[PDB]
Amino acid sequence: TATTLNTPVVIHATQLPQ
Amino acid sequence: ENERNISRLWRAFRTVKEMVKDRGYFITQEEVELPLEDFKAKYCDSMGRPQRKMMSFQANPTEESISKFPDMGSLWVEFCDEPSVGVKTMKTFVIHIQEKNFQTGIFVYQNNITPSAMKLVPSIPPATIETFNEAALVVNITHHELVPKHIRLSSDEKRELLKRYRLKESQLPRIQRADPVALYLGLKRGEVVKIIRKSETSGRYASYRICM
Amino acid sequence: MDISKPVGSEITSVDFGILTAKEIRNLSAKQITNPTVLDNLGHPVSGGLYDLALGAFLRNLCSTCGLDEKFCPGHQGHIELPVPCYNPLFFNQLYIYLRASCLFCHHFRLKSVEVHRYACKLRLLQYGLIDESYKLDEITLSSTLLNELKSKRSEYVDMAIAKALSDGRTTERGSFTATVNDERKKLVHEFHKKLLSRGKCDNCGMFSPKFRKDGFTKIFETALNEKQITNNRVKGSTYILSTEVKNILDTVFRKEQCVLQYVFHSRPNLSRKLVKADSFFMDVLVVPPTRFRLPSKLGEEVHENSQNQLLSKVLTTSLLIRDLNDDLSKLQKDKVSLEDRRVIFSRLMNAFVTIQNDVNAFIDSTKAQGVPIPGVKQALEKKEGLFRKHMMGKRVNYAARSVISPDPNIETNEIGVPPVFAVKLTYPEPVT
Amino acid sequence: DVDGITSNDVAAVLKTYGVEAARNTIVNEINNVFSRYAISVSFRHLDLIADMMTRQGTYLAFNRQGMETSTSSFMKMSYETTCQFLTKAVLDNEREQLDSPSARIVVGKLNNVGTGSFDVLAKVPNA
Amino acid sequence: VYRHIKNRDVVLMNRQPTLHKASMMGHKVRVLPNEKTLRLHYANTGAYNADFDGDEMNMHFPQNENARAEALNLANTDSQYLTPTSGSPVRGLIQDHISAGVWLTSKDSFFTREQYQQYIYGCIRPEDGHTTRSKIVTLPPTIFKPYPLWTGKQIITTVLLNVTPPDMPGINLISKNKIKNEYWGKGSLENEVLFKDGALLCGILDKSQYGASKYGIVHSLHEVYGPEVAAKVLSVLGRLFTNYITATAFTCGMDDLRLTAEGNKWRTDILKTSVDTGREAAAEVTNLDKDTPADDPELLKRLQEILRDNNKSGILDAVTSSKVNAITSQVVSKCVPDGTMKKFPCNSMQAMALSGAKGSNVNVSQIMCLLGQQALEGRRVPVMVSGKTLPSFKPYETDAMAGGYVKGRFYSGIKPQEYYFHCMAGREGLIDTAVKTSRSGYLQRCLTKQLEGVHVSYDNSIRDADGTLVQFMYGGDAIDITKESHMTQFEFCLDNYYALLKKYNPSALIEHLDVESALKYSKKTLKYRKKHSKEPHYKQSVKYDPVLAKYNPAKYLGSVSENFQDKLESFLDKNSKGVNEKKFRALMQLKYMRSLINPGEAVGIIASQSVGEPSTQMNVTLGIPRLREIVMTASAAIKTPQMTLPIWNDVSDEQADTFCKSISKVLLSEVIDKVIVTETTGARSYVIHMRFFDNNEYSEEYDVSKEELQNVISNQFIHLLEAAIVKEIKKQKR
Amino acid sequence: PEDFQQHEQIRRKTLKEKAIPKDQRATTPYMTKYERARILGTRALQISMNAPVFVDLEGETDPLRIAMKELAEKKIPLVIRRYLPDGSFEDWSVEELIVD
Amino acid sequence: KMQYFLSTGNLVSQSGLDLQQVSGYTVVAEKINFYRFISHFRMVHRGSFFAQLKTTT
Amino acid sequence: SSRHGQKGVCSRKWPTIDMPFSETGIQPDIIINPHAFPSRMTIGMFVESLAGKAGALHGIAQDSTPWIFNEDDTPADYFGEQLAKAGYNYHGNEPMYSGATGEELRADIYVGVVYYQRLRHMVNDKFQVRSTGPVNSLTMQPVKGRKRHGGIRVGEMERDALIGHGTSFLLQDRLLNSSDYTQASVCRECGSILTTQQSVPRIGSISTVCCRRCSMRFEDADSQIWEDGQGNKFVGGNETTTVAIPFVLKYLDSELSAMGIRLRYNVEPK
DNA sequence: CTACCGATAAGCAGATCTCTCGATTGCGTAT
DNA sequence: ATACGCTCTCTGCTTATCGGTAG
RNA sequence: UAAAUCGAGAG
Ligand SMILES: [Zn+2]
Ligand SMILES: [Zn+2]
Ligand SMILES: [Zn+2]
Repeated sequence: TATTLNTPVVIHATQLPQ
Repeated sequence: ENERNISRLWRAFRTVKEMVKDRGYFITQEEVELPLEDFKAKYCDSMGRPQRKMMSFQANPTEESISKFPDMGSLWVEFCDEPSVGVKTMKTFVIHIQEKNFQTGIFVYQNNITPSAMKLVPSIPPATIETFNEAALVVNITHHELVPKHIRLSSDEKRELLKRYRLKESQLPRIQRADPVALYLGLKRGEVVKIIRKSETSGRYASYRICM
Repeated sequence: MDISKPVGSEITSVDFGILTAKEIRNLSAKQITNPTVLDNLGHPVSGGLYDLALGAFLRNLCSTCGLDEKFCPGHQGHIELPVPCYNPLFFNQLYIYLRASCLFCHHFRLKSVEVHRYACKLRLLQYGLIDESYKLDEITLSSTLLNELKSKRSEYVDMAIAKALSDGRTTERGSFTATVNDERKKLVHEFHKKLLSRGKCDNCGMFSPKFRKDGFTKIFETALNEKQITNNRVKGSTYILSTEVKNILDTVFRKEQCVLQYVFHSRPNLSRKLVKADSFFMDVLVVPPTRFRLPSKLGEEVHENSQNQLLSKVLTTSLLIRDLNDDLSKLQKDKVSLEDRRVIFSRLMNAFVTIQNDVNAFIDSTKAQGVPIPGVKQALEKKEGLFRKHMMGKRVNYAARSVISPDPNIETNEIGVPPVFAVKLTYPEPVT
Repeated sequence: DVDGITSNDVAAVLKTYGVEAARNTIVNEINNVFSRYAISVSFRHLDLIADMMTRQGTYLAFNRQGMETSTSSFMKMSYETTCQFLTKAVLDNEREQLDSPSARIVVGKLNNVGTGSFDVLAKVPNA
Repeated sequence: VYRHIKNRDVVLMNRQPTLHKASMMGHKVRVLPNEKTLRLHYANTGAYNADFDGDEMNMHFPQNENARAEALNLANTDSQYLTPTSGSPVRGLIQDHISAGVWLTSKDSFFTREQYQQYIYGCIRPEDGHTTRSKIVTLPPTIFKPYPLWTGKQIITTVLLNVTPPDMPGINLISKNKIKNEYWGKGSLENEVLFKDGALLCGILDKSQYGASKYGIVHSLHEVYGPEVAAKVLSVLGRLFTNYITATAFTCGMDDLRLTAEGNKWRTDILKTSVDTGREAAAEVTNLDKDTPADDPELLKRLQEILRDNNKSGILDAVTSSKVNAITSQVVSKCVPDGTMKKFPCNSMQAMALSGAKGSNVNVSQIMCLLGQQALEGRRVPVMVSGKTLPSFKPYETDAMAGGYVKGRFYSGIKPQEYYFHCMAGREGLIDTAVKTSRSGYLQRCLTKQLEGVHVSYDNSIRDADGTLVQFMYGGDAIDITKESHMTQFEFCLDNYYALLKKYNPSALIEHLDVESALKYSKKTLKYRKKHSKEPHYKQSVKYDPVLAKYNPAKYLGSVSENFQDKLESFLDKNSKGVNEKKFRALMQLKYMRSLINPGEAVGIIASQSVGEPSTQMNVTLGIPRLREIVMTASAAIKTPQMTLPIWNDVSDEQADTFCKSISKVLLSEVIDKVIVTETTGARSYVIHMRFFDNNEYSEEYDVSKEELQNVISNQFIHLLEAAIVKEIKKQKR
Repeated sequence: PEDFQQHEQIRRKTLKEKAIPKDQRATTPYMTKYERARILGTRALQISMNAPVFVDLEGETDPLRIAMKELAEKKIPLVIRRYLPDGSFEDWSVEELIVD
Repeated sequence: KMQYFLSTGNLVSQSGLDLQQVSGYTVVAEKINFYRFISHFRMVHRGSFFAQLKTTT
Repeated sequence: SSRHGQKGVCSRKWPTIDMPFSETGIQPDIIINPHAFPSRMTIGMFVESLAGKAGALHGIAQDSTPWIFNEDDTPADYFGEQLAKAGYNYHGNEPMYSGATGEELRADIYVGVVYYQRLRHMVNDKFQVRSTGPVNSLTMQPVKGRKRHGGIRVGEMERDALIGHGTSFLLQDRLLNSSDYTQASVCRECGSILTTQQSVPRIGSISTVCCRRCSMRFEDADSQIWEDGQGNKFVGGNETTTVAIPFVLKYLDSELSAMGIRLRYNVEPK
């Protein structure tokens, strides 16, 4: 639960929602 | 005892010619290998007292120097017959450099340069002026056993060096701008001297020191 | 370390800076006001050094994160010092800057042109252009020529920086090597030495009183001489409070921002934060989390932490000076007797000096007065400190120590271990 | 023979014969101290030590004053006089990239020497 | 699973103080069933500086595979055969095995078939991987009739044959050992060790062969067969000598310490001649002629004058020390090994002192001949105010024994005065030992703190942690110190050409290299250097740089340093010897390519350790304080500056002695015999009479004439005198 | 969303400049002792975590021995990123390098 | 106070005596052996001030 | 030890059948290497062995006060004549046989009777092994002391030796991985180690990690709202990530913030 | 005559490997 | 029975003050 | 459970 083996380290949006 | 002064001046003149020749300007070995009696005949009057106005001379870059360093200009070597350097002599020397448009002129004094005269050395860019005591040139430092061969690199070879090792100008080993060899070669801040160092374990190998 | 617990992030670099008084007031979970650590029945009294908002303490859940002693990381509080007090670390440079200042025009006693020249040289050194720094000195040829000289120097510096950046050499974050660091240190030393060598200001030529630091905790300024007083007319000993020093240096730093942007920054200041004289004054102390101030115990013998003693002394002095301030404030609305004002003001000055000495003792033991309790500095400086004793050399797990005996029939690359070590020492083998 | 005047003083030779002569003098003087005791130490170590002492064109020592100029604040702090170096690093707002071997220990990172002088990449077969 | 430590785990062993990196190694774990001590092989004691006098050390257990591979490959104890300080080995059998091999490799060592085979199997067990061929191969006996006998040299030969890998030639080494041929009788050649085709054919195996010593059998095996084979050979030799000592024991006793009747007679006759040494030395120092009786009043007066001075008594204690040491040397030369009752190899004291197993020649000299002069900080025994060196000696006694010359020996004991002097010497030794350790740690700390970041980069240049360049190439040749031991051992590499060719193997290293460009550039540079290099160094214009500057030595075969190339050419020229010079030069160039220092090497740490750790063993400043001047302080104000001046062959020593007097300073006080001040007050008067030495005296000693002295007095002396007088009056007006 | 894309493009372009192309690498063709040691250590760590194995385990239980066996046969799927002091780097697969 | 002096070795005097050192004046009679015990009554110290010294004369 | 400074630890308790045995049937209870005497020069031990054997044979005691013998009457002569009058040889050697092979040794063996002392330095007082155990409170490193199950110290002089080997992972395993390794949360934007904290969720929510410094008090400002035990509601400060550091780093950051110094750590993946 | 550039005499700071045991830990009024 | 205030250094740098220049 | 100081030791 909430580990680097489960959740992404960093998540960023590349483009605006479409 | 005046013979001792004559001999010291002869040695200083020889070392100044050697310095000019090493800097890349055209000086023939006839001038360098000057016998003492020939020097006395050429530069001492009937009384035998040398005059330092005739010792001043001019030098021009060689063909190879112009090929390698295109930016070089004429050099003017001045001796001061006066036992001291004042404001009058230094400013006159600067104006003499300017009016003939010399790219570099090196000053040789006898005892000391007045601090009011020392203010005019960096006065006129780009033509730099260098100061050398006569007593500091009686023996050529570069002829010493411990000192290696210093060869100032051209801009293209400096590019090649800083490209091969992927360096900034500052990451190189530094040689002080006021240490005797840098004054000898006439190093201006920024350019690299290659040093051919004789090693106890590897023989000849090349180092590089930038002047800053 | 557990190889089955990867860490996705990594620290790439660290940078040093002053912890401003505004931010600590925001990060803090609680401030401490009562210099009593724990009340009767052994419970930690709220608002004291051991507060449940500063971390779980002795089987009491932390009031901040709600976690027990094992899982509470700890939280930092602060002390609202009644007056700004000198930071003992920065006191020497603050004393350098206080001298060589013109109280009238709020500039340095050195002329503005030379100061601008040094600022340009320092900014050139920020990008590693040590070559151009000396070429800047070759620009020297009343009151309007100096402005043109400054404009041309600024243009030359900008041109050099732009060319060097564009000529594949430097990026936005500058080049910082050892040699450029040495040149910057030499230039800044010459700058500071030159500031200390002045007679009077060169923008309004009035003499300024000569300060004198007797020791820490006190700065004494001599009065202006009679003959020097005359010039302040023709151009138209004493103790000094910490607030007056702060105001003087705040005004000076506000005036000379363009020059101190390059004395307090070795690299391009991308954040564009102004350099403030408040950085030299610790208006608010920061108390560490109680996890780092726990009391020592040996059976019955229980002793409180020394840092707690220093902070309690600071709080006691703070309450004393606050009481004196209230006593003055009541008379401010209705003044009765100036002699009572005299004695209360003498007590207030003594309180100022005492609280400054308390701060000095809390940070640096050798800067205290009146064997003593070590400060924060004394915990890091020498051997048995924190760098040489707990960072460069640590104590380790899974290690044994024993007296050796010789053994042939050992393969000269082997070590013969006892059965006890073979039973205690272990290796984590993942099952496959 | 004025061209062969070698001197025990490793600073006057720097003053009159420049940097490299001083470096050679450093090597030779740090050599014959081991020659008296008949101790074999290769000139490769002595050469590096001399080159490090004279890297700035001057005669630097191995002490706090000699190390006064360096990019890594953690090294100078950990050596001695931690608080003076800390004040100098915080007033200059210095930022260190954790490149010294001592700097990476404070933060807890893999070293930049030997096995830490490179990275390891996996070749995953499927894009 | 947090499993227990096993036999396949590695462990980091360290013993404080960790002066050099070899004092912290990685060992493969073997767990023993009995006792609570860390059991360590004897060869590891060389690097840890560890005895078994209750010494303790630390075992660390790495907890991940990354630190496992480091200790098994980088901190591995097999990789630590050669110390990086100078490339000398620091591993080998120490004390019992050396004497065991001196006995075993003697000519008297004959072993029957059962003994030979049992000795061979006692160390090369072919089930622990000790041998290669899966079957212990033996040798035909040296003697076939009357009955089969082998030899100890054959035991060594078959040990090497079993440990050395097959499909490879045997070792070929011509070396020497520590025992002179005169200790084996007339016509012996056992001082020269000769391995041919992997067979010991001559000489004795010694400390210089197996042990921390260069160019021995173990060093050669390490260089030719690799480090693992050398470690295996060390283990096998240790087991072999252990099993030989358990069946053929070694002992030392009181019989080994005795001299014959003639030896004692020689010693007494020589020592009787020392009854006049001290008096003669004193007469020399006191300038009395000779034969002067010890109680000559003038001699006593001048001896008392000498004692009161720390410099004159410093030469008295140096002149007498030389004579008594000469007497000691005569005694030792005469009385060993000639005067010994038991001779080498039977005399085990000499057996283990000559072979290097333990002790020295001075130890056996003290045991058997005399202790000799006792030196207190370079001087003799201190003297009381009364002039007595001890209560039992009359004041200013001109005796060698009075000054601290012990004629006794540890075999027959020493007299109470000699006992006291020896106690002084031993106490001084202990004080120096205690003070030396504390005097060296700070130097290594200072060096390590700054040099810790310096390392070799993948540009093959070495530079600091933040990137600042320090050197362009390690030493100018990029050669590892621990891999250049046999680079210039050209005859050794020739004699083992095929063995080295099996490992270097150029046939597999051609697809990933450039072979001809570096060789061509080297040829050009060598030709130009030979054409030039008769003129001074400043005149030589550098048209061609050394090949290391342009071509990477790790990527271009033939790019080697100029010294190595010149030595290789000289070797290939001097002697012409199925190996031709072309293949040999190719092999040597490939060996140079493989002898380079790897990028990432902690070169600065290694240099700091190699300057600090050897500093533990430690008119002009000399020793560790001198280092303190150079590295730690960089003192421009050197304590004792000196300057060296060459001399033209034209000048003569008569001129030379006078030139040194024309530069040396001469104070005015050096010529004044005396000063007389005649003060008569009532204005104050003074007659400052100055009486000089005779003009012929100072005009010769200092070459100072009357005119120069008088001018100095008129101009310099009186000005300083008046200034000092005015200053004193000014400061005395209070 | 747009600031992050600019940051990503800047970082990827700066990394692309650092990478020395495969035909310009001038470092040693051999594998250094440190490189071999860390290759073995990392491969052993991977194998210990149920990584696919490209060699036959002749009754071996030590992951480090499995890594050594794969290194002998040059079946290790790893890449060494050698770093120059400037920050530019070179990529060498284990197959390209030659041990000792 | 005499018991304190014996049990700590500190010499607490408002008017310091002619002696130099101020601590380490009493030693525990270890009584590990009889040699160890009898040695305590025949050993004389130069003074603990000389223990913190660089010279060895 | 003996009375001549020949100290040494026991290595193996040699079974009596494996010990060398003499012509009289006895085997020694102490074996001391002959390679200890030549460099130490403890001839007193040799002559004491001689005198002890002579006295035990004759049932007497020999005085050994120094300076009773001379260079004329060497003690070797005196005790050798005493040994010879009892049958044994003049030099104190005895013919012994190896207890393993059973054959006679190459030469006679020097054996006698000497006085041996047992020193008070046992191994049970000196051996120590730690896998895990108690830790120091403010550094989370192993404690000091054998009696407290504390770890041993890897100081700077071992740190530089580990650097010299080039073993970077050994240095990380000693100094970091197994001394005070911890995974601390760092605020990615403010770059501070100790300014982060957990959250006190509602019943049904999940406690996350938030930063005091990089958050706004909700009064001055529903997926960014977090609360602490005190109840003061905050918004933001949700940009934090785990980083592996020593705990002494956190302690140093705290002590530095006590000085007014702020350390900002830049994490790589942003 | 007066202000800048050094040039010493004097003052001041930090500083000169690991490990194991035991023993003590303050007094001085004020209430 | 009991609580709160305290007499034998090595290397520099850094400071104060003394002359000379030239302004 | 802690810390100094003193004292005693080991390599
Ligand atoms: Zn909490
Ligand atoms: Zn003003
Ligand atoms: Zn934050």
